[PDB]
Amino acid sequence: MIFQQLFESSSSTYTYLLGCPITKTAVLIDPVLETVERDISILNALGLTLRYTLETHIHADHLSGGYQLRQRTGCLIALPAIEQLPCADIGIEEGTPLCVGEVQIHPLYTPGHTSSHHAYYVDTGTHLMLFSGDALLIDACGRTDFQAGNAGQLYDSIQHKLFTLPNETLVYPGHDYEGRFISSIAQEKQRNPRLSNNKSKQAFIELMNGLKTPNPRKMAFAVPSNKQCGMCPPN
Amino acid sequence: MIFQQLFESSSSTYTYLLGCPITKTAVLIDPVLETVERDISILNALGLTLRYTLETHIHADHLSGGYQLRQRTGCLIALPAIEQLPCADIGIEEGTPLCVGEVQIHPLYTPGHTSSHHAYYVDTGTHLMLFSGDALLIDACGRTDFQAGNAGQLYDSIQHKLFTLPNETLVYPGHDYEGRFISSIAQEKQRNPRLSNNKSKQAFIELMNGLKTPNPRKMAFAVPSNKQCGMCPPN
Ligand SMILES: [Fe+3]
Ligand SMILES: [Fe+3]
Repeated sequence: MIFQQLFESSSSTYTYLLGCPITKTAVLIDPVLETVERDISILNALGLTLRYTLETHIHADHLSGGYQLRQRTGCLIALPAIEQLPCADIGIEEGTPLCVGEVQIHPLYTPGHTSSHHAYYVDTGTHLMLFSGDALLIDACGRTDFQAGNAGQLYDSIQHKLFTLPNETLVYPGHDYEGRFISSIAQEKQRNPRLSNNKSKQAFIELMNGLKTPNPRKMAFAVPSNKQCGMCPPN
Repeated sequence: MIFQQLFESSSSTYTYLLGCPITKTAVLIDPVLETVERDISILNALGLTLRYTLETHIHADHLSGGYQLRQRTGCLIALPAIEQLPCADIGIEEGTPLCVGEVQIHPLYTPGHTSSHHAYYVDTGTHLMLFSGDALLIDACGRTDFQAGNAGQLYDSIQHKLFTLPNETLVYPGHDYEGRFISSIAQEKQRNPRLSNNKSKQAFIELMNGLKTPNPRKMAFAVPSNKQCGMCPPN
């Protein structure tokens, strides 16, 4: 399977390109507006046709490239069904794969950063690849102080959906602010400072309430724009 | 491919189990004497026959489990041909793969931690997996203060053989002391404090000469025992 991990420096977002060599089709996971041209150039170099874009959640920190990408390529936009967004073409749910050629992408419902957040995993035959979005991050996790942030729920999602995955599962996060690209489930259970040493839910909730971070400066218009699949506002 | 990453806490070594699901045969990379029982129980639980043990180098910090494993399974011991060790069955060299069923293991000569150090890589179809031994480590690299320690040579080895692999290449290290399990070539180029920022060779050597770390406890008898494939001394 073709695989590329792409970084967007303004928002520190990872976009994941997955491609099927047999059918020459591809899906972009969490594409960013700022790097629409870069993603199209890479797809053209590899001779892949963009068949789906795929969001893990409704981002507050950047605008989704999905609207632009669908204009320029005619791909279908896929994102969580529970959001009931008219502009989306495909509604993702746990239990129903998204098939890009011979690649199967399995959603996992992981709320708590947002209420409709999904992670995705792919079996390569040797590794499970976990695109964990903002649910589990490398040595951290998604912030829970947004409106629909729910730390107790995020803890459940990580414990039940992600830490029940085998030790060698690769963790590909939605963001990183420190130059890290990859982890594994065993590594996060061993040393993630927010979840290691069988930290209890109560201790996790207190830890996550004790974080004080400036909100993403885009938050005002990114969330409504991303509810429109990345379509800019008139303002 | 069956893949497991196994930790041995006393020396902080990673042993890697690779298995062919079709022929039911396996290899262990850097098996440790203290965990021979564990490795054999795991092999049996997976219904695998151990065909080869494979060392990255002559270890100074632990005794290889290769000798005992061969006694107990009848496997063959493979290690770098340049060491010319009579107890070994197979001489490893760059350019000649080690074949375990349908799994192909490719050596890369990467001296500088020792003069015979080899890394190994495997292609899963989606990832290149780099077993880097003590050449490249996560956010560090192997110590260069042993007798055949050669910092300038290690730098060449990492730059020419490892940093030229593709970005998404997985880095499975020989050791880790901070609970990390995995990295990528892109991550290490990006943020490894010893090698990032196009750090110069002279700067890398100055840094390595400034590190002061204690010698591994077992070093006096581990190196001579591993030249006998992990057979203990009488005394
Ligand atoms: Fe987010
Ligand atoms: Fe070593």
